[PDB]
Amino acid sequence: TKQITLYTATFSPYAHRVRIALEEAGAEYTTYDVDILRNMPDWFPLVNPLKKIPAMTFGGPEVPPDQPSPESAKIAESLAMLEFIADLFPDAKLLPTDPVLRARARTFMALYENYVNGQFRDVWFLGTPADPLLQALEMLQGALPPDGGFAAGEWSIADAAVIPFLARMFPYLEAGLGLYSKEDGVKMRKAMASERFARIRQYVRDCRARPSFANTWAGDAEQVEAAKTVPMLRVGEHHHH
Amino acid sequence: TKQITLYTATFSPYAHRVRIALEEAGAEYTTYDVDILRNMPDWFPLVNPLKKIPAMTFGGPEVPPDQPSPESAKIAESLAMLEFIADLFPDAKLLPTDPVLRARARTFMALYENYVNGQFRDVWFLGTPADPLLQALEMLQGALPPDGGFAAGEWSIADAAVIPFLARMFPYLEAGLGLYSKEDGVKMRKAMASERFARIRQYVRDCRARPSFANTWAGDAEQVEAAKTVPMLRVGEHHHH
Ligand SMILES: O=C(c1ccccc1)c1ccc(O)c(O)c1O
Ligand SMILES: O=C(c1ccccc1)c1ccc(O)c(O)c1O
Ligand SMILES: [Ca+2]
Repeated sequence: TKQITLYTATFSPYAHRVRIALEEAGAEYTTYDVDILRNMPDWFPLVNPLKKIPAMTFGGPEVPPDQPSPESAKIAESLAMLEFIADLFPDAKLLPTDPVLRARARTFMALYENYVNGQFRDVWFLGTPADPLLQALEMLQGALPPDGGFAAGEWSIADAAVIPFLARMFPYLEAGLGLYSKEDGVKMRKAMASERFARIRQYVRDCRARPSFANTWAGDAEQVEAAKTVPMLRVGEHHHH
Repeated sequence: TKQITLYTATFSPYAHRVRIALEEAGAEYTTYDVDILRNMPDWFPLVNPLKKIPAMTFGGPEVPPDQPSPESAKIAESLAMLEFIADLFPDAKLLPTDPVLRARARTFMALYENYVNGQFRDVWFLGTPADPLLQALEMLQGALPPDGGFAAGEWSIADAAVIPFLARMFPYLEAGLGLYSKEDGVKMRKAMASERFARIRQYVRDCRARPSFANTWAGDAEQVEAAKTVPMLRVGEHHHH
């Protein structure tokens, strides 16, 4: 029953992870937007000393979000939050019960975090070459069950971990968002439409189809607009190699 | 009844993380060293096609390590492995039971993976400036309970995640091992001996005192020797500004 507050921002795929898990848990919770990149509020370091989004407070007295309680637990780091939601809500089966299937879920999150997320970040925010990101996405795709399903078979927090970023990639490419070259945008677009990535396309579609996504997504159009506010997304700038 | 094989390498802190958890778990297991950085066996991509240490097999018929079975579960990524071992040995209490303390464990691992490991890498492999690593260590020291204890109070896999790296840092610094200058090496040794870092020195002592560390650590001088065999550590080489 203890309260849950998630501090969030529409553009943020990390915050999006946790909204999805909270929907899949059926949790009662409060979200509060934080302009973390343009105008961080002065109280925000009390909920997260690291000054990143998402931030979560857990239990303590019901306060307004801009009036955080010292008595609430402050949880940082979106993957830690997903595991926490799974622990709080075992009835929701947000992880398998079998230890091998659970390791499948954990390995998928690790593969994404360690080899994929850094490429999305560099390609989009630094304009680094696209080929290593497509390699890493082919690798991640190879970890999926071949005949359909989610990362560990049944949906789990592994899929909440990963869909926010894969679901952003297609519309951002179509909107031309990112500091990569024209040449790599075409390459990525043709690639993500090619037979080689059909499996990851089916996985995006399957995850997007769940209420947890539809209820945490502003719409492709609106998410593009939100991304367009990110300072690092310096419009009119591209890098070439 | 299910067999565990860990493919290992003495120099590897990621392999070392999983050895420590297995010792804490009371597990029955086999380790098999792989010269991954210099002469990888060709069967190796059969247990981990990412070609990385550690690798793990679980179950299947008991075969010699160098003849893996296509029937064993192949588990990759050391943090996935730590969670797997905690799932396999719940009577060993490798994580807390309380959800908030579990979240402490998960957050500390994410902080190290997300903000510290990349800095060690930068400083030791590219000899970049030492100061952002010291800040990130102070951040991580800040997450520990100030008056004593491990990351989550009781010992947990979060400690297995982190001590392989911290425990290596001190002897490598004594050895000049790494691409950083003498000057940054001095600054780092002085810093890690100053009162600023008393708490993280305590944590390393407390982790190193447990048998799980003793039984998985070849000795300070031996671990240094193994580290010299790592090409990217480029022994006798140093960068200056
Ligand atoms: O928004 C994105 C993003 C998401 C999908 C594709 C490209 C970029 C993003 C990706 C990594 C990050 O580390 C990060 O902070 C970010 O905002
Ligand atoms: O071995 C080390 C290392 C250990 C202690 C201090 C400095 C570096 C290490 C650190 C990051 C890595 O990504 C990695 O592969 C590594 O081997
Ligand atoms: Ca496969």
